[PDB]
Amino acid sequence: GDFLVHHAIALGLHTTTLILVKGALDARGSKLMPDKKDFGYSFPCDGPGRGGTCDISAWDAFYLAVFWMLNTIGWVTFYWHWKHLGIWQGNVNQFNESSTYLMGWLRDYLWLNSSQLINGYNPFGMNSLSVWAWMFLFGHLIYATGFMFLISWRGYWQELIETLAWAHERTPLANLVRWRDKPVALSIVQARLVGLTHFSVGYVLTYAAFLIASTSGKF
Amino acid sequence: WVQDPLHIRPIAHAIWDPHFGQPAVEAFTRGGASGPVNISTSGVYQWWYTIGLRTNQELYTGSIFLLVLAALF
Amino acid sequence: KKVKIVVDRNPVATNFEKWAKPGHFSRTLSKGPTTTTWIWNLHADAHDFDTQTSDLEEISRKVFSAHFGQLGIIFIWLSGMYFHGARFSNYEAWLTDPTHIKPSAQVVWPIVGQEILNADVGGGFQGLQITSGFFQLWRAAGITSELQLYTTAIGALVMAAAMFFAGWFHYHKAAPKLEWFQNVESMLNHHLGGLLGLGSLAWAGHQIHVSLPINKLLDAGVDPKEIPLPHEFTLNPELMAQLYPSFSKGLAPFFTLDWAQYSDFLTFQGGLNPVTGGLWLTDTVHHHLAIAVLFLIAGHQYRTNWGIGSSLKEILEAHKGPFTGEGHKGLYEILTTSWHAQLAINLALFGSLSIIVAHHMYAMPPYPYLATDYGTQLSLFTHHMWIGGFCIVGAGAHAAIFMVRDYDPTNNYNNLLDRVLRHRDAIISHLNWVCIFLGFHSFGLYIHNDTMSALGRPQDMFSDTAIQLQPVFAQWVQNTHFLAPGFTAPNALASTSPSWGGDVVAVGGKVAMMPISLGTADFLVHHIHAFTIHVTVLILLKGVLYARSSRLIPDKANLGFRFPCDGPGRGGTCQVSAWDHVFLGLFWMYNSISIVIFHFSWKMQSDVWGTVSANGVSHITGGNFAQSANTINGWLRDFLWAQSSQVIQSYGSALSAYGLIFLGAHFVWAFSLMFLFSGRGYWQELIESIVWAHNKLKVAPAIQPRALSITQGRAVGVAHYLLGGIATTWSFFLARILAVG
Amino acid sequence: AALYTHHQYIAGFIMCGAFAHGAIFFVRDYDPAQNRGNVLARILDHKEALISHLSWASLFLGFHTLGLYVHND
Amino acid sequence: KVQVVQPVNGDPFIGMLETPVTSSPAIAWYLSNLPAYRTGVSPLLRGVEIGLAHGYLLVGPFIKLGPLRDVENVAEIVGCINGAATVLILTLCLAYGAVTFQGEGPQVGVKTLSGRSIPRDPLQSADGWNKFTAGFAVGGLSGAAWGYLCTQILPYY
Amino acid sequence: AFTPPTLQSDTPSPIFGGSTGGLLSQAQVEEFHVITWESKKEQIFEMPTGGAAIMRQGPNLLKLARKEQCLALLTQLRTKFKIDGYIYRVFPNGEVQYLHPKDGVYPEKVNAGRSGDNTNMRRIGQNKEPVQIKFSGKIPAEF
Ligand code: CLA
Ligand code: CLA
Ligand code: CLA
Ligand code: CLA
Ligand code: CLA
Ligand code: CLA
Ligand SMILES: CCCCCCCCCCCCCCCC(=O)OC[C@H](COP(=O)(O)OC[C@@H](O)CO)OC(=O)CCCCCCCCCCCCCCC
Ligand SMILES: CC1=C(/C=C/C(C)=C/C=CC(/C)=C/C=C/C=C(C)/C=C/C=C(C)/C=C/C2=C(C)CCCC2(C)C)C(C)(C)CCC1
Ligand code: SF4
Repeated sequence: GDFLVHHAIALGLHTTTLILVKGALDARGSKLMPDKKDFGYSFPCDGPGRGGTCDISAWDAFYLAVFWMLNTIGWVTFYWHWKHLGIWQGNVNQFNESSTYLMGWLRDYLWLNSSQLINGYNPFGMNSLSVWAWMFLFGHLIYATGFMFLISWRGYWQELIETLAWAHERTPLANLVRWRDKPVALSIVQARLVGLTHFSVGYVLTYAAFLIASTSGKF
Repeated sequence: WVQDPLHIRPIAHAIWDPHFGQPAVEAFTRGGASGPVNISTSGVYQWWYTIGLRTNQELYTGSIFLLVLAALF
Repeated sequence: KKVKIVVDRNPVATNFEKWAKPGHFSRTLSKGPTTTTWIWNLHADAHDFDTQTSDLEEISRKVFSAHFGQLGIIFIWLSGMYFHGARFSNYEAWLTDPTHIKPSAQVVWPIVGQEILNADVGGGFQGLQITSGFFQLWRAAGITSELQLYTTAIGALVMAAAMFFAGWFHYHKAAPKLEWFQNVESMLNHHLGGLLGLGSLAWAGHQIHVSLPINKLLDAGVDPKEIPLPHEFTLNPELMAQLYPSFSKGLAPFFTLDWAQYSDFLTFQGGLNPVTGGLWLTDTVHHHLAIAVLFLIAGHQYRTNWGIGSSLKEILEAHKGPFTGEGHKGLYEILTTSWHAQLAINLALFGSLSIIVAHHMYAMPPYPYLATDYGTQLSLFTHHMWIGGFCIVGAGAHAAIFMVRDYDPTNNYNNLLDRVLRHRDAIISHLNWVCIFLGFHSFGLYIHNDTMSALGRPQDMFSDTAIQLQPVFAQWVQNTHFLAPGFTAPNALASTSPSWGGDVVAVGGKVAMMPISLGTADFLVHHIHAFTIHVTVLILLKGVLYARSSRLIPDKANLGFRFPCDGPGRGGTCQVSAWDHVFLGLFWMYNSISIVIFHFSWKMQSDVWGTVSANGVSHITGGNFAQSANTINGWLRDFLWAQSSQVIQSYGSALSAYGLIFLGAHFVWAFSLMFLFSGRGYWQELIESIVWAHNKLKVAPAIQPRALSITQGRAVGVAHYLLGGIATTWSFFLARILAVG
Repeated sequence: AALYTHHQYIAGFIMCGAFAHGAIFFVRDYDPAQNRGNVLARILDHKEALISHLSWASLFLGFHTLGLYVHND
Repeated sequence: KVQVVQPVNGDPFIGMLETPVTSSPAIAWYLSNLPAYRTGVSPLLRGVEIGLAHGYLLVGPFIKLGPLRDVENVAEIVGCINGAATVLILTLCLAYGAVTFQGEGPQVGVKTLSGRSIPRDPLQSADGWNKFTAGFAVGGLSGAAWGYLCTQILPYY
Repeated sequence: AFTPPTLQSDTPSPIFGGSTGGLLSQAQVEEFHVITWESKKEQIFEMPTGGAAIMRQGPNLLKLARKEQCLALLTQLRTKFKIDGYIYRVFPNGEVQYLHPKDGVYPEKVNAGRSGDNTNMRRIGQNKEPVQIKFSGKIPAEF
């Protein structure tokens, strides 16, 4: 089990390093964009020409590498927590036998150690673990919210905001109130940053709540 | 916690939340505190206990010293 | 003028010359596969007949032949189903014990330990438990024997061959002309009476002479091998009279207008059969006969080759009011010359019909021993819900396609379409506001309940114990339906479904149907459904209304229907086309249907499905929905976490496959994220480095590898996301229902 | 557990920042004439080999780790 | 033959349309008689009326739904809550006035639907908004205070 | 010998029933554009703001918000009805500025007498390095 998980860790590290190194080495320019250095470190793209240039700047490479870093750290922490969970309870056989397949990881670690956490508050009452259950759902919500900025792109929101602006400029009583800044949709790079921030915050909060609630409700 | 480092849960800080209900206030009282508190999880208790700190006066003195150091910086 | 059969002889030669030339249908795919993008373009435009030719006649001919091919494929699938039910099933054994033997129609070969999937369903048979409901359908039809299933399979193969021959004949030998396809009046007259009406009448006849006697004997209790054959009942009024005395009078009462005599087999009872748990077959016969007469009468309204009849154009142009200017003028020309508009209307109504079918089927089980089969019920409901949602999204997509290609301003002036396009801002703004209001007042309630429960204040929640949100309107309608028999339906002996109220209908110790009480949780989930449906409608409608132009891009129609963007200018125009609106609508539809199926599953497992022990009803989950569905934590713990133990503990058993797919789907879904959060530039540069590595060893391919286009990347991401999510829910639902049902 | 997880997540974020700033350096402070022929210019001269081998190692590790896990499942 | 939907003031190239919801005689009269659309009335008085109405209608929600709704002293707590809400929306009005009105510019004229030239609303000025904000505070606080009195009085309630 | 043609305020507008995608409040405090063309017959055309209008027989005037809308309408007229139009920019103060057919000759056609603005005499890769222009609010393309 340690062999397989260590190779998974090697995978995460190699892929994260590949993304970061590729972005750093191709930051000055590539075949698709020979003069990338003239556009700076961060820029939305280079237009839909030449087949498409979405996520071509070095900033975008770092952006894509943050996901892989979170995944690698998640694998590392999952391994450490499960091994120590079995060691603290004097049952190394659980990890020695269930870590060789993914179903053991999902059933004997995630589903098994989440009973007390999700029971912090229920239709019967609440205990000191309710804060961790609320933080668990909070992290899930932030992560899913980030999925919006990650999947939806700037175009749909610009038209929607234009429609909203028309509605405000034509609604009586509310016409007396005006906006000092023209409302516009988030920038492409700004949207990627907001989505990444939400993803990372939800990831960290969810794992922190689960980790503390699982190792605290038992010991 | 110094007297019983294995049978007492460290306290991080107090909790003053007007939204708390009676069951929440009673459920967050643990390490012999007067009211709802948060159980420490950063390990500052073990570190401070290992470096020689033993009373609350020493911790307060260290906090004041760090405050003066921050102002100096 | 004058509806007639106009056809062109031998228009296309039959040979394999074009089979060896991929991309022959497209003009842009003639320069050969210089890059890998050509391969994807070859499949992305194979069925886009509008681009392959500018002639409507050729497009119509292609559509007709494609329909024939699809019919042949469906017939092959049906033949396979019947053949498997006749050779690799336990249908004969299941007939003798339909309450304990679990239906199975698939057997796996022993190769790598997979023989464990052959579960001990019953009746000395081993195989995979099926949830398609074919056994119940066959029993309702009176199949009884396996030879009949084999005969049906052979007939289906013959029908498939006939369908394929019809497509080839209509595309290469006798191809109909454009004027033949534009006969909407004749087509509607034939599809209303000659298709629906005639089909309903034929099914009613079969039910009268085959389903009624065989099923009556089965219900009364008779060995399936002892019941007389269908022809012995269809051609012998004496035996059929022994089962139904009204038949001793023959057809005389029908022609003498004394239909009351036929009240024994043409009843209007209601409810469900207490023996089988399904609808009364006599009631279904009466229903089919009535709808057949109605459809046959309706198939005589449109004018054809005679003076009598109505004109669709005349009726449409005559419906104009003071608020719509010109009215429906121009709609006939749009629906008689654009295939995309017809496809949009048909897809929308078709998906809505599928959803209605799912509702009516779980509410009123139409087949014997179907309600007590929880696995089949849940599977059928979820499957039809997904089909309906997909069809609706497709309807929106094709509406946008028509607005982009077939729209013509010179033909739509001051009509309904023009007036709608002239105030799209108001429609979109109001829909956006209603979506925000629904989201707040629907999800914020759950969040408020979660916060109160976590704060130790259950008395401040929106539950049946604290602030109640009773659905008074739904409860009133339900009670009205319960009190309908003998009052607002004197000739009805019982309500349409036991869900409206009344006693509990249980078959074989299991609850087949029972009243479904609605409370605060039902109110919350219904508003959640309304909110999700509204958001999906907002996305699709916005794409259809702004597919041509917009304030940001005034010439969006020139860019086409499917384009990635319009550059990074104006702050960003990513996903501004109608195709992208459909791409987002797919995600929202998945979310809506997922919540709908989750609500149905939890509600039926907590307030309907269960066992009767002479002391009450023991539901599967004990009724925890009424006390936990008001919070998100309850859905995560009491539904997702509690019911997932069946799929995560299936390893080493027959349901192990469900445990494997459950994980596999989770992978595919996550895989989709790679294509949803990435861009084309990164992959193109990475491919550049890999190409350098290949060139260093003289192994670079001439078909220059290229990263998937922006649109293709989005399509792959959405396809994988929905496949993974739907498959995960499928595995979870099937494993849970097959382990506790 | 909390300390280990906290420090590992901090390390991951800091590593990502290190590579991000390295890219920023290449796009804003690197001078090819001042580093003509040294280790930087040479490592940039064969960046394709580096990226190709990183991709091969990642593909190998992923293929085999996932294959072994799926086989066991 | 009648067309109830016409372009705004006959101009078909302005982002607005005249419908029986916007150009209805009764609707237009009621909307025009509101304190917000009184170009000739002092902004302070209009603000007082608006604040009175808003403050009075803002007590109810906390009275019947506040955390202490099941206690006899709910009316007082809610009166204070409405006062706090009025003070908050008061600082909101002040911030909006300080940001919106901070400069001058030769703006375009304003005319009626018939074409009669009218001066710009005095409320859309640095001093006009300040007077309106002050009236909203007095009216808003008075409305909340009256909300508590109505609870004590009103024989039906 | 070309002079910018003056904008006539007596030009009638095309027959349109009205829409919600027209001018907003930006045209009252910022600017708007006007496109005037000449049609040989009364015919239905598609407006950039949604809907369908009818251009009269003779001079037609249409006021839009952005210049892109006017250019899109002009492109539609040129590629569908073979009609040439003129675009002007109008400010709230009352100033009209000629636009698109700047010198009477379309930009796609060389006129010999224009300004060769923004035309570097080097290649795309011959620009100065970003490190050589550091601490200067300029990009390598402006050197
Ligand atoms: C052996 C009989 C035969 C032959 C030799 C041809 C030959 C030809 N046909 Mg034709 N056709 C036939 C039968 C035949 N057809 C039948 C039975 C139908 C009714 C469905 C049609 C309907 C039809 C249409 C509408 C059109 C043609 C066209 C053509 C010409 C070029 C297209 C082509 O064949 O590309 C090669 C096609 C294939 C190699 C196979 C197509 C893909 C199949 C049908 C998919 C089947 C689904 C299958 C179950 C897989 C799906 C699930 C899977 C993922 C597991 C070509 C000369 C086209 C034409 O005239 O060009 C302008 C034209 O548009 N045919
Ligand atoms: C009573 C007359 C009649 C009947 C029964 C049908 C039946 C059908 N038509 Mg059709 N049609 C008719 C008249 C009729 N049509 C006329 C007069 C016109 C010209 C205006 C059209 C033009 C038309 C078009 C353009 C299309 C259809 C299509 C269809 C099929 C829809 C698939 C479906 O959902 O049904 C259920 C499927 C079945 C019940 C499968 C069983 C099929 C059996 C054999 C019914 C065959 C009926 C047929 C008309 C018999 C005469 C053919 C004969 C010369 C051999 C369906 C089988 C669509 C299609 O899919 O193409 C094939 C389609 O594209 N029809
Ligand atoms: C009667 C139903 C129907 C019909 C006849 C059409 C017909 C058409 N559609 Mg359409 N559509 C439909 C329903 C339908 N659609 C629905 C329900 C949706 C919502 C999802 C859409 C959404 C849609 C979009 C967004 C687009 C079309 C487009 C088109 C046109 C080109 C299709 C093509 O050749 O692309 C190629 C077809 C394929 C590549 C087949 C691929 C099948 C998918 C990707 C795989 C799914 C996996 C499958 C479920 C099995 C999984 C197992 C797997 C592991 C092996 C064509 C005229 C395109 C167009 O340009 O219109 C002009 C367009 O972009 N459709
Ligand atoms: C869980 C993640 C998530 C969330 C919360 C949302 C939320 C929303 N989406 Mg979205 N979406 C998501 C995922 C998510 N989406 C993903 C992954 C995709 C990719 C397919 C999309 C694609 C998408 C599209 C295409 C659209 C939306 C739209 C919307 C908005 C609908 C309006 C509404 O619901 O009213 C109310 C808002 C909510 C219920 C969200 C929760 C807010 C809570 C309940 C209020 C809490 C108050 C706060 C705590 C108090 C302040 C505290 C202080 C510290 C700040 C809404 C804000 C639509 C829109 O623009 O609106 C019309 C729209 O068209 N989404
Ligand atoms: C000693 C550490 C250090 C230092 C001094 C810098 C310094 C710098 N960085 Mg850098 N960076 C670092 C570490 C560091 N970084 C690390 C660890 C990462 C990996 C995450 C990055 C990744 C990074 C990127 C991608 C970029 C920089 C950039 C920059 C430059 C401009 C920064 C800026 O614009 O400020 C602005 C500061 C912000 C916008 C704050 C960000 C908001 C955070 C992320 C949201 C946090 C929300 C919070 C957690 C929510 C709580 C949850 C609760 C509500 C429930 C600057 C010289 C930029 C640059 O060089 O320009 C070309 C650039 O693009 N950095
Ligand atoms: C579970 C989700 C998931 C998965 C499986 C992957 C997988 C992969 N990523 Mg990715 N990534 C993801 C999420 C995911 N990512 C997300 C959310 C992001 C943020 C947007 C990224 C961002 C990202 C970047 C920036 C990069 C990668 C790269 C890679 C590849 C690394 C090479 C490797 O590991 O070899 C192993 C290969 C696999 C594990 C794929 C599985 C192989 C399949 C299962 C075998 C096929 C068998 C069967 C025939 C299936 C076909 C059936 C079908 C025909 C019906 C790899 C294929 C890097 C890369 O391209 O490497 C060169 C790269 O640069 N990823
Ligand atoms: C809960 C009900 C479910 C439906 C959702 C309702 C919300 C939608 C609101 C959007 C309105 C947009 C106005 C369009 C404005 C518009 O279309 O123009 C006015 C429209 C045009 O009619 P014409 O005079 O032009 O008629 C000529 C036609 O042949 C050509 O269109 O006439 C109408 O009033 C339509 C009715 C709209 C109102 C629909 C509500 C119907 C009530 C149904 C109540 C059901 C439950 C109670 C039953 C007891
Ligand atoms: C002592 C000892 C030993 C030895 C060891 C060794 C000798 C090793 C090592 C080590 C190492 C060796 C480590 C490392 C690490 C590294 C890293 C982690 C990296 C990095 C880098 C980066 C991040 C970069 C950045 C950049 C870029 C990219 C651009 C330009 C430049 C710069 C720099 C800015 C052993 C254990 C055996 C045993 C015990 C004892
Ligand atoms: S889709 Fe967005 S990121 Fe991609 S090329 Fe177009 S504008 Fe740039």
